[PDB]
Amino acid sequence: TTALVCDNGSGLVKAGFAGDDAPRAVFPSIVGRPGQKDSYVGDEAQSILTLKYPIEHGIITNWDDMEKIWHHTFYNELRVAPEEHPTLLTEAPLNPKANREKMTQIMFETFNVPAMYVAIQAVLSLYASGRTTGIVLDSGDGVTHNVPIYEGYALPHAIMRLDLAGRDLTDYLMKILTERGYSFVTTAEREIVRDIKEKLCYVALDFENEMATAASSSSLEKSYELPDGQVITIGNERFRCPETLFQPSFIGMESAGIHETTYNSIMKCDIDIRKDLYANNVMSGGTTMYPGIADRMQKEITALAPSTMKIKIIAPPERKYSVWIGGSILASLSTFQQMWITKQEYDEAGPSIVHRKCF
Amino acid sequence: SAALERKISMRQSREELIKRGVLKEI
Ligand SMILES: Nc1ncnc2c1ncn2[C@@H]1O[C@H](COP(=O)(O)OP(=O)(O)OP(=O)(O)O)[C@@H](O)[C@H]1O
Ligand SMILES: C/C1=C/C(=O)O[C@@H]2C[C@@H](CC[C@H](C)/C=C\CC1)O[C@@](O)([C@@H]1CSC(=O)N1)C2
Ligand SMILES: [Mg+2]
Repeated sequence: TTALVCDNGSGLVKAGFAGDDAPRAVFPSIVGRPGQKDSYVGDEAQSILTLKYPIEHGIITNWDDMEKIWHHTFYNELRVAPEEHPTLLTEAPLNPKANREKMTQIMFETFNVPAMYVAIQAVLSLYASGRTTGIVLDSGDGVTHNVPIYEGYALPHAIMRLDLAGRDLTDYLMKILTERGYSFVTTAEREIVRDIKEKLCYVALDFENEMATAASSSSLEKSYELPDGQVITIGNERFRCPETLFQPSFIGMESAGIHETTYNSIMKCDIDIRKDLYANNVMSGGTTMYPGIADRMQKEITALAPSTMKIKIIAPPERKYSVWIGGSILASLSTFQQMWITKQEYDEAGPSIVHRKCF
Repeated sequence: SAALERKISMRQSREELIKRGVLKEI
């Protein structure tokens, strides 16, 4: 009877039960291929295989493999029968209609859920923070968005999408690590660099001063030892890597950085709501985890915004999972129970019901 | 999450917000 919440990320699936403080299942969004099984899903592939990611930049693009991920989610991870549980799924901001329709059809016709709902990821993180109005910077493995939201509605004309996120930052770290003469080439080595990123990287409050500091001394150098004993030592790469979020030209992307796109997004909204966006800047997703990133955004947004604006960055320690937590809260609400698309409603209206019920 | 539930249940309708020019969909 308990509702299920599933946040399908480009990199990680977060799944569990509404009411819980956290997703009980977190596993890679991959299908791997080598009377053995023909494919290995999630942690199966993790534990000889070529990996495919069914979700790209937050959008489902391999439906056959996505079906495998959901099967793995229900039956192997959560160990539930989906026919017995209302299921809340997440989607990226600006997810195309055809996609949301197909998610809906597969849930009702393939998994036979009794009810379902699709929510925008960024809206859920805002809800997790106890707000229905605000602007969210949601940055994960595959995509980054600025999403201004009023009374629970993402305001689509003002949404900014940026195809720079966690995976690109890992790849960039690998690239600049070659300057010190290191070489990381395999899937397992990319994972090692992902870990270096998650452990040693940070966002400098003043990038140019930090570069000067790093040039002067060894004060910022850190070592990282692989389990095999090989050591890699890292200096200014620590902060140059996530600097890319603020200066996308670092990877050759001629696009505004995340501070500028926050400003642009707000400036596209109704004059009256702007003050409320500035005062309610919520960060969510794994790529917002860098030490210093909240401080840096506070400074940059403050530099762009009028003096009249109180600027507040909300960055809870659990923010890697804010989307899921917001889903867990939403699906457990009394007021939300009339919002589910029911099987009966799908039967009568077809997959396009998702446009009328999920917003 | 009482404060949240309150805010959600009294949200203005999509049609009204589109009519107010707040909500501009793609
Ligand atoms: N402590 C950390 N510091 C920096 N990056 C991190 C940290 N923890 C996780 N990440 C990055 O966040 C990404 C995973 O985050 P998340 O689960 O929010 O992404 P996703 O939901 O799978 O992707 P998306 O929302 O883009 O589709 C990975 O790139 C990971 O390296
Ligand atoms: C610990 C962990 C974190 C993660 O974010 O994992 C996801 C999913 C993962 C899929 C392949 C990997 C070999 C399997 C499991 C790693 C899961 O790819 C990522 O690591 C990719 C590749 S490197 C990077 O930064 N993103 C992100
Ligand atoms: Mg995500």
